[PDB]
This record gives sequence, C-alpha cells and structure tokens, in this order.
Amino acid sequence: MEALVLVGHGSRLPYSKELLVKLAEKVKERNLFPIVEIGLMEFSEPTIPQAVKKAIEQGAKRIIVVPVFLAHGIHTTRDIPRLLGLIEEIPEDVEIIYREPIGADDRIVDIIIDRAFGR
Amino acid sequence: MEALVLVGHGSRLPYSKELLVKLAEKVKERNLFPIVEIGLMEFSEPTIPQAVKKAIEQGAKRIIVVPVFLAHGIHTTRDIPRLLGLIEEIPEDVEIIYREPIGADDRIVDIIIDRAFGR
Ligand SMILES: C[C@@]1(CC(=O)O)c2cc3[nH]c(cc4nc(cc5[nH]c(cc(n2)[C@H]1CCC(=O)O)[C@@](C)(CC(=O)O)[C@@H]5CCC(=O)O)C(CC(=O)O)=C4CCC(=O)O)c(CCC(=O)O)c3CC(=O)O
Ligand code: NI
Ligand code: NI
Repeated sequence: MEALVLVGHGSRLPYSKELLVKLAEKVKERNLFPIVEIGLMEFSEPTIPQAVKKAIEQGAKRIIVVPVFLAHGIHTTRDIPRLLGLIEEIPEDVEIIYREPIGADDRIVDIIIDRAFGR
Repeated sequence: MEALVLVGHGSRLPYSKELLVKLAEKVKERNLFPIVEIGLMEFSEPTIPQAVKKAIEQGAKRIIVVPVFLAHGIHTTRDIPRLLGLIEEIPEDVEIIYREPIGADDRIVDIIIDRAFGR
C-alpha cells in the first residue's frame, strides 16, 4: 500500500549506484516497508520514473520518495520534484510523498568522526 | 598538531555550505580536535586549498581531510586528491591524510528510515 523509493544522483563511476543498492538492501533487512525501490537521477538505471512506475505496478498507493543526498540543491528542489511531476504520468489516485534530505544530522557527525579516525 | 578539514562539493545554492558549516560547528562542540576547518570544491569560499592553508597557518602538521560525500566519484578520486597534491603548496614536513566518504553506513539507513517517516 506504501512504497519507499530511494533516489540518488547517479555517477559515470559505479560507486554511487552501489551505495543506493546497499542502502536498499539494508532497509529491506529491517522489514519496515512492503515495497522498496531505487532510482538514479542521471547516468544509470533504474531511473527515477522507472522506479516510481515499478512501485505502482506492485500496487502502491502512497509512494514515499526519499532523496539520499546530504544537502538541498538544484537536484533536490527542481529536477526531482519535476520528474515526480510535483512542479510540472501517474494514476490520479496515487500520491507521491517527497521527503527531506539527510541534512546536518547528529548521526552524520558521528560518522564523520569515525571517518577522521580511519574507522 | 592535527587538524580536521571537512570538504564538501559546493553548490550555486547556499544549502550545501550551510550543511558543511553546521557539521563543523557540531564537531567543534564535541571538543575532539585542536583545529577544525571547512573547504568547498566549487562555487563557494572557503576553497579546499584555502582551508588547508588556514589549517597549517594555525600550526598543524597532520591534516585530516574528510570528504563529506555519500559515495566515491570523480570529485573524491580525482579533483580532491589533485587539489591536495596527492597525485598531481604544502611544506614538506606536513602530511595530508585523505579519508574515506560516508558510504553505506548503518547510521545512514537509520537516518533514511527517519526521513521516510517525516521525522
Ligand atoms: C562529475 C559530475 C557529473 C554530473 O553530474 O554532471 C558530477 C557528479 C556528482 N555531483 C554530485 C553531487 C552534487 N552535485 C551537485 C551539483 C552539481 N554538480 C554538477 C556537475 C557534476 N557533478 C559533474 C562534474 C563536472 C565537472 O566538474 O567536471 C553541476 C555543476 C551540474 C549539474 O549537476 O547539473 C552542479 C552544480 C549546480 C548546477 O548544476 O547548477 C550538488 C549540489 C546541488 O545539486 O546544487 C551535489 C551535492 C550532492 C549531495 O549533497 O549529496 C555527486 C554525488 C555527491 C554525493 O555523493 O554526496 C556526483 C557523483 C560523481 O561525482 O561521480
Ligand atoms: Ni548533478
Ligand atoms: Ni560536481
């Protein structure tokens, strides 16, 4: 009934998509959502609209899109809302819920500190 | 003796730099490092080389550079190591230690899950 779509930038290198994929795997491991899908903005497949369609086709009425990005930018404020047609398609009776990026979360400062220490 | 330099992409929007800055503030608040500096790759000041010089000028011999990026890409594997002259202005008796990005860390999946729930 609800689907989680993780959305990433995309890269010409593969690392970015690997990251999204490992992220999806890990949230799958927590058994919280019925459907869990990924989409990249540029370069790679699946694309965002592809992932959104794939989610609807599995019978989701409420689509939770999380931008896996540290900050807001043009990607998160123009391109992506556009691609989900929240600015400029999708069954009338389906709502896309566009969430917030990671931001300056305490857990990020934990992660950064670990990274400083080669841990 | 050791300095932490947080390094970010930069955007034409301000959000990115705000993020770096809030991150620096938070790690400053944890009193773990003598010196804590930020640099953006493009669009904004301070720049990476500026932040590195600012760190040396405060008497740091070991400079810990953490790329605040989710994944590896061109920025983290070419441009930044280049800018720190690790592949091709640094006193010979100073070492730059180039750390790892955030990656698919469990704490990120925690954060993502929170974001799905509008928390
Ligand atoms: C290689 C390249 C390929 C390409 O994307 O074209 C690339 C790659 C990546 N960017 C990433 C991150 C961001 N990129 C932006 C913004 C811009 N990045 C741009 C270009 C390029 N970015 C190409 C370099 C061409 C060159 O320098 O030679 C601009 C100029 C053009 C544009 O993107 O349209 C645009 C400036 C604003 C504008 O467009 O006006 C923002 C901020 C924002 O969005 O405002 C973030 C924050 C991300 C975050 O916060 O997480 C990540 C993952 C970052 C991560 O993992 O954290 C990758 C992956 C990788 O580097 O391989
Ligand atoms: Ni981009
Ligand atoms: Ni870039």
